[PDB]
Amino acid sequence: LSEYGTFCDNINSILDEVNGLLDTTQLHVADTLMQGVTLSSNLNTNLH
Amino acid sequence: AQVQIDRLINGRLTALNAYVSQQLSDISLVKFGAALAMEKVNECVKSQ
Repeated sequence: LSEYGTFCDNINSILDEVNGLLDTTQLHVADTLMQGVTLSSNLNTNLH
Repeated sequence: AQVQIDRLINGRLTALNAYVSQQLSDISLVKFGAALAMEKVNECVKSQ
């Protein structure tokens, strides 16, 4: 398998990049949910 | 020599197939990036 070494390096690199895109996407979704959100400190959802 | 060269050919042809699959996938993301850019030119720059 060391004679085919670039194949494993490419498979590892492509999945790492794909997972980096999933991570970046999750952050952009979370940012979209939090953008402009302003809450009162007095808010207590057990009562409100 | 044919036996050794055929192993090099299968390895190098497999490497080209992997690269071509990667490039097809990457250009699809570039097309969707270009579509978003054209939409921002039309809806953020030329008009609001």
